[PDB]
Amino acid sequence: EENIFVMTKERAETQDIRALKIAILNLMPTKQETEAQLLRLIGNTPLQLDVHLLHMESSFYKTFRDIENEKFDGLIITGAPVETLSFEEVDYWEELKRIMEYSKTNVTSTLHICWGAQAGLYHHYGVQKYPLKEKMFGVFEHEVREQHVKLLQGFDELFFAVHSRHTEVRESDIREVKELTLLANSEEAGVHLVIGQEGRQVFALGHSEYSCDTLKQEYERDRDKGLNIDVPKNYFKHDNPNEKPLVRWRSHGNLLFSNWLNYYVYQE
Amino acid sequence: EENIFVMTKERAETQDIRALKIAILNLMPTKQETEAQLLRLIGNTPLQLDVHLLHMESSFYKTFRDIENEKFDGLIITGAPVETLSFEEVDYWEELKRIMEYSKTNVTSTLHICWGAQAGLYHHYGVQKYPLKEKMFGVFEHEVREQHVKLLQGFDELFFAVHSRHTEVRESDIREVKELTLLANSEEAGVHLVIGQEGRQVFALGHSEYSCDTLKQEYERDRDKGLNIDVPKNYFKHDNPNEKPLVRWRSHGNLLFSNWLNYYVYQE
Ligand SMILES: N[C@@H](CCO)C(=O)O
Ligand SMILES: N[C@@H](CCO)C(=O)O
Repeated sequence: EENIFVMTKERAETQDIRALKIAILNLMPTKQETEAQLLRLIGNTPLQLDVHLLHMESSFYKTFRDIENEKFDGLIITGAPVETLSFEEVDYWEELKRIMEYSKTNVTSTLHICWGAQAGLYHHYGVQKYPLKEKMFGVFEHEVREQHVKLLQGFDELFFAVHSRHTEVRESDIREVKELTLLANSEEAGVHLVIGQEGRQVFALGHSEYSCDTLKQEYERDRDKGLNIDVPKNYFKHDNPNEKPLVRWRSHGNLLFSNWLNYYVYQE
Repeated sequence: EENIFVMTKERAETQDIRALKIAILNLMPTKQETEAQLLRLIGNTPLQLDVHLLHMESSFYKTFRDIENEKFDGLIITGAPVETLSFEEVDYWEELKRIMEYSKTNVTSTLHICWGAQAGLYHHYGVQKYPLKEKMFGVFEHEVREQHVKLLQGFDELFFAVHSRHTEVRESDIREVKELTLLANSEEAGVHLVIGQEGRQVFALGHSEYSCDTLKQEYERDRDKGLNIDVPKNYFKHDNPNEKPLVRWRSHGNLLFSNWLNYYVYQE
């Protein structure tokens, strides 16, 4: 043949796509570390991102009153050190309710992490949280529970994710809610990924955003306070806190945030 | 503050980057399946790709004589059903040597898969291959052996990859060669990822490109021939060949090919 065709994987043209507006509601004690972790994970996209930092009304950080008349493509509500309290006892609960209500109409997709996810599940869907006898603490194997869901694109069928919490939501309580879909659970750790209203809410009860040493630092922090805390599970080789942490969860941390931004925050 | 700054993750502008020239040398028996697997994995890049299909000189497919006076950014040399033979006994060995010599000067980065990797290791670096008593056959855990190497960017420290072979190269034989670096090995399966001359060659002795059912089909193919073949390891739940294959390796299949294209095939 005189003319032999080549197969061309076309250039992914994303340069004329509008920059996405993302807000981060930072509720974590380690404000710096949490922000840094999230900014790096949010970097996993070819699209341009305008990232607005928020915190509770209780100089880069804004409050809800500054954005209440605006719309966002994405919002991240982080975890918080308040899990043992009833939701209504948390000092900023009324303000958070305002933000969560706002997210329904003014945010395309809200990602909720750990307690933020518990708060969202409770406020939107009435899902209760329950105390654990000991901390769920370590890196755990999870299984994909739904095929063909964009949030899970490129995921292995079995993958690892960190959990760090003295409370839980229960699978049966998620299952009974029509508007929720369980995406990933762990035989040991329980519920991890849940989607609400086709992606209007994304709930991650585990800590996929944790970097290498986060569980180590939590372990040492608690140990030093005189708390009775076991070594994080599947994290130190031979359960030796002096060894380098084994990182089994970063690839799916990246995939979670990348798929969220590309398939849920962005809408064509 | 009157003006609150936002943090902007800049748009990744790749639209003005030249389309990369990739050639695939297809030596596999399952020509269609292998090509399809590779085309999908090569899709993991925002860059445009011009993919030229090659096969041995023994209507999309070209031969070496068509491209001998051209340069490529990337070349993939697949596996082949010839592993029990001494390299020089393979019918097209002299022609493959010509292609491998050509790759040194005319190809920025060549990725070699399974036997192709054995052939490349042998021709370029004198690394011998050795028979196994039984097929290395299944999905195996691997550990990252180098930090800060671009081919392994975003990899978990422990990750899974399929192997399917009745022969091996040995780690000690790779170790003694200065121009080679072991990137990933498996306690059970042995050598998987190796880099030659800072990325001029990439060797993948396992089969990261395998899709869901490939090991299943190989198992049934061999079984039907009357061969004595054990179930692929860590692949069927309860080692039951009727169960759906568990896919633990796709995420790092994607990462391997994505990092190869983005950091080795492409050069700024
Ligand atoms: N579990 C975290 C709180 C956020 O989940 C900690 O121990 O600091
Ligand atoms: N192991 C493959 C050959 C390519 O490695 C097979 O059994 O068909």
